[PDB]
Amino acid sequence: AEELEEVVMGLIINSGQARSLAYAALKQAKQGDFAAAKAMMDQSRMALNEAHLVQTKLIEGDAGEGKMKVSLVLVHAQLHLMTSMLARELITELIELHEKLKA
Amino acid sequence: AEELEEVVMGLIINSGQARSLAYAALKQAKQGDFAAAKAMMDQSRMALNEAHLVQTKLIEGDAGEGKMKVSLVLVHAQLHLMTSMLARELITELIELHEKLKA
Amino acid sequence: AEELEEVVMGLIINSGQARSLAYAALKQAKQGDFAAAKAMMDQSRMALNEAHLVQTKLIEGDAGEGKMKVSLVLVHAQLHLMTSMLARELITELIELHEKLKA
Amino acid sequence: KKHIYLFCSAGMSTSLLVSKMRAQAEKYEVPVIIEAFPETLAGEKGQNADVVLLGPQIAYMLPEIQRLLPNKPVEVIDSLLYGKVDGLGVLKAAVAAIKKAAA
Ligand SMILES: O=[P-]([O-])[O-]
Repeated sequence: AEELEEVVMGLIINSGQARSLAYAALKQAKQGDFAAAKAMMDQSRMALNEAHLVQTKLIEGDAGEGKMKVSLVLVHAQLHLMTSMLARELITELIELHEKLKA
Repeated sequence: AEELEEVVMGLIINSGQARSLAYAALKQAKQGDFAAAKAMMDQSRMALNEAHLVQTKLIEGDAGEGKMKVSLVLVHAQLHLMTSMLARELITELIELHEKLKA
Repeated sequence: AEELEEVVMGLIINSGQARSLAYAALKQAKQGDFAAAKAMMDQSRMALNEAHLVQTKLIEGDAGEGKMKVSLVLVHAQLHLMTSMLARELITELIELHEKLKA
Repeated sequence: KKHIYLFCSAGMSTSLLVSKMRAQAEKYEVPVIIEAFPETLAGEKGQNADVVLLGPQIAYMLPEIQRLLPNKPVEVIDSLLYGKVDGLGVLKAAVAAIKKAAA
């Protein structure tokens, strides 16, 4: 719907940017730049946190259209957000490994 | 619905616990405790297996409400289960890498 | 529906094969076979790319049944495709790490 | 206005209970704000609640949440009231926990 739909687009974009930053963070690690990697990870986390917060509201008040049924787009945002958050967490682990690899 | 809804909550919680155990398993690896890591992964796998089995039933008999349409929640469970299962598998690989790193 | 349903099955299978190839690619890396790993990742990517392309069409023309509502299966394909693509990308990173581990 | 915060894994299945509680609070002019959150935020969000309610699936976490929020009344939602989605009943239990807490 109007906002919900436009909001989902924002969430999808936000989730996409989050992943983008995460991969970029990893790239920094490959260059041996732990400082930049750490900074990029932090920002990515913050972006996800804000996105997750918005989704939380979208799940708490998912009612309105019907009793049992909920907004369909909720999944689209959840799918993107869940994937991005998971990827970012794993990427964080991968970056930590790069640090252990010494490089 | 009654059970399906309560069942999904259980699946979501189970999936969440599975991931929690998986991350905990990884943490054990970081401490250089391969034995505890291995044990944690095994339990995590078993938890998912049981969760997946329940979902399998929820997908085989997803009919009832309508012909083409299926239970909407099937996705809340699939999304969480798919994410958790994938996370664990990757985490398992990450743990194996820690073992190769000698530490 | 007829095609959409059969198409989703193909996408799910394709996504599954993609992951299968990806894990196999990783296995090759563990055996110290970087050449075979690289080849397997490339094929996996191509499989995903073709699958993603098909999904793109399935999202651009997701209309027809109703205004706001879209094909339910779209998620099913998206969930599998998103998970497979993400997994493969992370696996690629994992393989690169194996290369850095020298082995 | 008192803050009643409910926790579960993702914040959905409880989302339906939250919407019914809000309806009841409006019908009887109870000055409360009701929000659902995933269990991962119990420590971060709980600090601002006037009463913390745990979903029946996360009852085993009660002792941990009590130690995390030693200055807040924390309790598990009755499983029957929860399963039945009794917005009025749960609203009553929450107001009670607040009163029994202020004296
Ligand atoms: O969001 P939830 O019902 O675990």
